Amino acid sequence: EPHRFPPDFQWGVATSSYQIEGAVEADGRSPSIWDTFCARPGAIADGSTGAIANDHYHRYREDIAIMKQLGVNAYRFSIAWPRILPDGRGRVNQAGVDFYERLVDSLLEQGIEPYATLYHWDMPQVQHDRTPWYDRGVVDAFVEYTDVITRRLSDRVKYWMTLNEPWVISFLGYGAGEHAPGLRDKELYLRAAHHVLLAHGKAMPVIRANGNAQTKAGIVLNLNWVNAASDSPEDQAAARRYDQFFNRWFAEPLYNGRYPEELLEWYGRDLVPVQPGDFDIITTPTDFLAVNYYARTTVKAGSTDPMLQVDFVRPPGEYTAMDWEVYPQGLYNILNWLHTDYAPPALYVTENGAAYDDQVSAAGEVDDPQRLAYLEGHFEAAYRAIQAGIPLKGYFVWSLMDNFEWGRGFEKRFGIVFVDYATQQRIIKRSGKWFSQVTRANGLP
Amino acid sequence: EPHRFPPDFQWGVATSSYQIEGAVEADGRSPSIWDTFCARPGAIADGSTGAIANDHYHRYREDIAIMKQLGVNAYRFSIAWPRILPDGRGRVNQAGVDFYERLVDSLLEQGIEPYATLYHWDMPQVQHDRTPWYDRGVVDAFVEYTDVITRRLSDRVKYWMTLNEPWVISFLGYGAGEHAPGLRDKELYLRAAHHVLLAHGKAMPVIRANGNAQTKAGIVLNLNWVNAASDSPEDQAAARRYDQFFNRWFAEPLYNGRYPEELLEWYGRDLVPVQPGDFDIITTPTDFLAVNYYARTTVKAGSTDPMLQVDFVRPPGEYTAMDWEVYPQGLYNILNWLHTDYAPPALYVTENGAAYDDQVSAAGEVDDPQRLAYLEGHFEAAYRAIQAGIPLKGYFVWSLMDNFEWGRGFEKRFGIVFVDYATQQRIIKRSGKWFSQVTRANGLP
Ligand code: NI
Ligand code: NI
Ligand code: NI
Ligand code: NI
Repeated sequence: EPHRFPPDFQWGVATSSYQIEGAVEADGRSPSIWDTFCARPGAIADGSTGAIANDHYHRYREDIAIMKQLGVNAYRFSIAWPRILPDGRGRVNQAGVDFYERLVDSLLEQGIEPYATLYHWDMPQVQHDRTPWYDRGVVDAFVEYTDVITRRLSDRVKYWMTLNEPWVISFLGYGAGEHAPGLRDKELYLRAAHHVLLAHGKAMPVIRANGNAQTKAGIVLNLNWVNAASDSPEDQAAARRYDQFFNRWFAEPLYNGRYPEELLEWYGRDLVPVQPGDFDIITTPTDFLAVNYYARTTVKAGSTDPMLQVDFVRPPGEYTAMDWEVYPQGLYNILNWLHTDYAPPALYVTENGAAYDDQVSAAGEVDDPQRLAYLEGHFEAAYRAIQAGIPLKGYFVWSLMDNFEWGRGFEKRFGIVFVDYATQQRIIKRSGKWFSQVTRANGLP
Repeated sequence: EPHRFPPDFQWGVATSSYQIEGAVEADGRSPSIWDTFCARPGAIADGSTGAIANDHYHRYREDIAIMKQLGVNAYRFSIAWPRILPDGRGRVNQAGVDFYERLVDSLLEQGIEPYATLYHWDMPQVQHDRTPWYDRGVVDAFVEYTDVITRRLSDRVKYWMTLNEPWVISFLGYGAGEHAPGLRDKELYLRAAHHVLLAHGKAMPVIRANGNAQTKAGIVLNLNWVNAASDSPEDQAAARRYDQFFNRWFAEPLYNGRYPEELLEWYGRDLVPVQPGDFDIITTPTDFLAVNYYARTTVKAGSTDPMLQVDFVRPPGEYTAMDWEVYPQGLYNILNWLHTDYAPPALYVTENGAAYDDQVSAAGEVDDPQRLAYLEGHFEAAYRAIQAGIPLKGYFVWSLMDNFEWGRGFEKRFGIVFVDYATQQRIIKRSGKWFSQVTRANGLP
């Protein structure tokens, strides 16, 4: 049954720098906000840090060989600002730039297209000391960083992502206190959210300028399918607020030059530090929109989250180890919504995947049928989306291998490749072996 | 017959270092956590900082002369750890030590007894980067600082206070995000609360050892009178939780070696990082208990404060510009409770005062009848406490002069002396002139 994807479809896997690289003091790297945050009691559920991680800084070539086994034609990673500009600004760290040159050279040598994320949450601590995301001066700082690295890599890297998951950077970082730098303030989150958008917009012309005609760039948004727990007006309203908060807070500014009004009013409109011309910057044209999709979230009115006055409900269904509902149809729905409402020239699924408890068998294999079924359903939903004329150009599985899952530490494994953290051994999981077939087939089954 | 106080009663005024000193970069001083926190948008209501304050670092002699006008025989101030040990630990900054030597010498020369607070919220930023209050290593850091300064000043300073308002340092700093360092987490607040108590206990033997037979030391607790909004069980329980949170959380450990059990259970007892021997340390005997009293707080069951599940009610009555209820009877009730329940050998009111909108009249005077009436009622309540056999030894008005009121900035004026921040001119207010008679009469006119 030829459920084949388009002939140039990009099949990849995704990682982020602090999640896999380790080697946190190597070669002039300065501490990121995450290096500092992991020190805080209760911040990381298993008490771990990203100090070693997958040790990908040293093991990249081996990982690239794994990718060859996987059959991917694309690889999404992030570049660590602390390696490039350890003082946050000013002097370029040659050694740091050199790592990414070696990585990109190795990828292209193996026929793997590099998709580079500029910012995936690891701002140098020294830069955050000067300009936290709630401080407008952060925009120029991120742009300087973008300029340095893009000038060095634009000859080899064609696809760039500006910032990964604005909602996470702003809300979790500054609103819920769950991610670095670990603050919890509604105003700080809204300021951070606005400045992330501004940084994305100011960065785009820089990327295009340091590139060539082939250069493509966009932002990466986390989106999930949102449902109301019931038909009650309070629940419909709760769902609508959460949807505006999670899914529309960035998309509407990016495409329509406005924040969702009802949520804006509810917050207090003056808390967003919009200045004249900001929306013109924010709406700067992009080549694509990248989407990170994981789950359906079902909402009712309540007090669990005091800021939005909502509670979360779990419909009967299948759940991952992250307590996230498995809802493959949600991916189709999100792609369709973006395509009908904003009409981006191209879409990419830059992240999709699942965490389940994995064990290594006596045979030395990792049998993960739940994760495989998860991936299968979502790939199917993406295939349906393409058949419906949605311009989905690629799909990147989160993640290549198990890694530091932020506040959950190393306890939640998202990889299609298992990592034994005692020895750094990599074992391709059953889902990974299956994926090796999908990529070569292009794709299902 | 006159309501005369005891013949040796200490009448004073109080300040803190960051609130009055200014000169934040002078003579080797490093940034405190408050210098950093003032940079945060929304942190300070009027957008101000403590960079200049009352410029007391330069103007201390002038201020001391004002104290003489006021007739005080005692002065409560705090010492800045950032001046003494700018690197947080290690090298003593002799210029910093020198300011406090000159301050104390000048005070004793005028017959004013110094009452010195070791920690009034200004940890050096560099030290906080190593040991925040939630990190147990903070205890030895504070003890080192205590040791250095007590050796230099113990020959002239007899009365020492270890830490000012544990509840503020831990809850406002780490639990509500309102004070530096601006974090909002239940676990972090409880760890901080416990470590402040431990710092107090470890500090006491150091202060005693560096001193002589005259040396007296204690902690300073903020306490307010708490009332339930009604007789409903939900309201009583809410009031109980708040009382335990605000008034008993520190006092019960200090005197009985335990935290209030019901609130402890409510929080989750594992969050307090109690280790063996800690309570033996926390209960180390003190010479006195210092009390900071301002208001009556009325509580009902509610979801406004989600951590305690309480709401606040304003009974019909008189309110200051801080929106705090004026209830002088509360002061007597608090003193009586401490005296009956814990029997401290001595008590001091280390802070009591009020903020009202002040204006300078055309005649160049500040007529503040509401602040005057506030002070009169509370002084009367203190007089009643002494007649009841409570061993109240002194009363310090907050504050000598208008100053940086933390999160409210300079907009809230607590002084009995007005400060025109445009010129640094000091105008003794009417309440201050009135107080000048109380001290000299040693009781209420
Ligand atoms: Ni079919
Ligand atoms: Ni009488
Ligand atoms: Ni000077
Ligand atoms: Ni511990």
